[PDB]
Amino acid sequence: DSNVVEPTEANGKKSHVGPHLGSRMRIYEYSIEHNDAFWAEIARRDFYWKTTWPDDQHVKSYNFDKSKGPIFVKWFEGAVTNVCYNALDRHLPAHKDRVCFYFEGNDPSVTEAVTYGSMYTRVVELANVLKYQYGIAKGDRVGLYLPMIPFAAVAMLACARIGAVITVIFGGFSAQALSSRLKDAQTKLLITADASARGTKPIPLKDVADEALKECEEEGMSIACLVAENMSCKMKEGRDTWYGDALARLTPEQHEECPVEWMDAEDVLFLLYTSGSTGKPKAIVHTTAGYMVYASTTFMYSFDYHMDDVYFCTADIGWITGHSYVVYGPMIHCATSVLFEGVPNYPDYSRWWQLVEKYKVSILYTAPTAIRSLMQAGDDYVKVGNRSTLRVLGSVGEPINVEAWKWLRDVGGEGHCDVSDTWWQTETGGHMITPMPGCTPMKPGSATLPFFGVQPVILDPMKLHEKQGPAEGLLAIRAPWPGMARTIYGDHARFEKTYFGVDGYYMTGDGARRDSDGYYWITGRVDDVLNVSGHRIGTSEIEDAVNTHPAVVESAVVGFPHNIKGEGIYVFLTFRQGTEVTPELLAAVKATVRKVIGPLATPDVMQVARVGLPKTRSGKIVRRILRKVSAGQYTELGDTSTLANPDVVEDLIAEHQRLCS
Ligand SMILES: Nc1ncnc2c1ncn2[C@@H]1O[C@H](COP(=O)(O)O)[C@@H](O)[C@H]1O
Ligand SMILES: [Cl-]
Repeated sequence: DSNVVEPTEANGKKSHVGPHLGSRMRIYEYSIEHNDAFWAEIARRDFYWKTTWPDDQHVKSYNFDKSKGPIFVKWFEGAVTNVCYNALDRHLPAHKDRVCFYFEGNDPSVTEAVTYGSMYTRVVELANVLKYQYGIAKGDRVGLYLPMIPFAAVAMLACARIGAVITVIFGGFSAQALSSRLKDAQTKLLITADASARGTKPIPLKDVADEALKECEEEGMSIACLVAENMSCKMKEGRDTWYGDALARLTPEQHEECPVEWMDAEDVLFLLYTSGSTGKPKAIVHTTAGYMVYASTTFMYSFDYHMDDVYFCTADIGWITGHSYVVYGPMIHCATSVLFEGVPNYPDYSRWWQLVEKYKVSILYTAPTAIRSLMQAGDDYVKVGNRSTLRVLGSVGEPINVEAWKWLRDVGGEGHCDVSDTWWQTETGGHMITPMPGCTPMKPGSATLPFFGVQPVILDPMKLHEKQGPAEGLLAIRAPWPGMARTIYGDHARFEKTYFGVDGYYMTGDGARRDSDGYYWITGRVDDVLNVSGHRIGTSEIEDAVNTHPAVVESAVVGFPHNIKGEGIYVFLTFRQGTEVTPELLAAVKATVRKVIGPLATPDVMQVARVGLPKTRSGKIVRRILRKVSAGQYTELGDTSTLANPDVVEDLIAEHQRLCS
């Protein structure tokens, strides 16, 4: 069609796959019909195994059909490996002088080029601190509450080295949100830093961790804390240790060697707390062999990473993108990457382009919310940067519309880049539907074709049968892939209910359209999870937080279209009778949400429902009406006949118009 953008000739010549779509389709066909042999060949070619699996013809066992028994997936059972060894040791000594991370702080005077050789030293030191000073054993859980600094990667890899299970808590979560994750994961140890900075905003980390640890102790836990020096904290005697002091306890040889814990294929690698449609965030569990292979193989092909490329992903390790596509995937393929602690607008909106030109970045993986913010700020901030080295631009985490896609390619990338809009989720471990540079014609707004080994389908929402050819409906995956999450920590029943409700399929929770070229167009979540600036958050978590303010009776949270964030957070709420409502009181309710969850959950609009929320006669809030009001779609309010209090509708519209929103 006329909306197709051809891959660049240069990227076709460079591609690991080939210069034409036929090259990709040749491998894809093999990856489906010889699925086991394909993954066995990739696994053997691209990774170190202490022990290999016994049969190339049979590297997966699984059940996707609840009627036949428990849902499960296993990949490479019988194999033995280690993620840290594949990310680091095996690249030495050959690549000891290769830069692993070009680190830059929020402050542009803070920089460091960290080689693979230096990463090895840093990781063996920390691994020995964990083993010998903290007694961290295989399978123990370790919480990370860290900024995007080299130590964050060191910490993830040291835990992998000794077979500990990490759970990374995004540094923007509050103390209450951190404490909840440490309690649910039963962490023995929290690794944090003194502090960070984001633009002009100080980011307390250890001071926040102090309140989280106090809450955990009141609950009967005992959690030690190791604190990296990044930027004078109150350190609790016996509980808290500065990393410099822990390092001083090491013997000389503990700076040089640390034994690798050789892991079985299905040993747990990390727990990542993720918001769902109902209830509190649940920990998605990823194991070792399948996830290692999948994250790294998607990194290689979706970005066409070669050794002469320099890579920059703008995502935080607190989310799956930073796990798969900042630390694990890139280092396993010996990438040279940019590691950036700061924000795109500090000191000003040229900052990311200054990084691109300084480090000769050729592959940039970022998010549509960031792109849309750069678009609003003006093209002069981009055009002062030399972007000649860019050849691949990637987008993750939300739909991108045609205007932002075109701006990314033709302004940001000067019209000499391919764009990889990658669709995937925390639960899928790595990319699932994505272009590949040089071989895949792009349609702006489409994720295009499935990754090797991936079989998506479109299910009819009513019959729940597959639809063939051009079709719209529920996006599902009909067969296993190595990167799939294996369970929800402590709740396999919820895992089966949420993702395997239709026998034979992994259900994504997204809607999608497949077109006549087999390209997929993801249309968004079909449940009650919001996508706020790329971050998924459940409406009921925000509602509960709002309801903890003592003046609040009732609240309902819905998403609404937002020209930068994609989806904003809209709060309808009612206060107790006789409350005097001021900008300050609404500010206090907002601050309560930021105390309970964190700034990522800040309401964008708070509308006071003078007469109450629209409810049925059984007392259930009719959220459909609230979604339509918050979006300004007054003609599509829908049925009011089931409301017990139909008189509230007029006020809700009039207020919304007043706020505008
Ligand atoms: N490329 C994309 N296009 C559209 N939506 C996306 C894309 N990538 C991720 N998403 C959305 O983000 C969700 C995954 O969020 P997360 O688990 O944080 O990665 C998906 O279920 C989609 O709703
Ligand atoms: Cl859920």
